[PDB]
Amino acid sequence: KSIWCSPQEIMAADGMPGSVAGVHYRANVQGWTKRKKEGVKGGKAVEYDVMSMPTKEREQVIAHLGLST
DNA sequence: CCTTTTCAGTAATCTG
DNA sequence: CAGATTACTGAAAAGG
Repeated sequence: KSIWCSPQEIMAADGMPGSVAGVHYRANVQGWTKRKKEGVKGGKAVEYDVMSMPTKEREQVIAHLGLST
């Protein structure tokens, strides 16, 4: 299985830069997987695999998301 | 390592 | 249908 989120959801997670572009930073540098969205205008909108973010970061996102078990 | 600004394309949306 | 606009991000650069 896997999960995906929009930069605004991740950038809002602790441990994350805190800026839409900041996310793209680690994204290309770390090589985050990305699901290209479509229903969103511009079509440039793409989510990133939270299951691919640093283990520590995942907890920030999973906790920011409130998923966990 | 992070922050912020500008640039550009298309995508969907709205009307007569 | 036709024309037109707005709206949405992504990308890069520079500096502390």
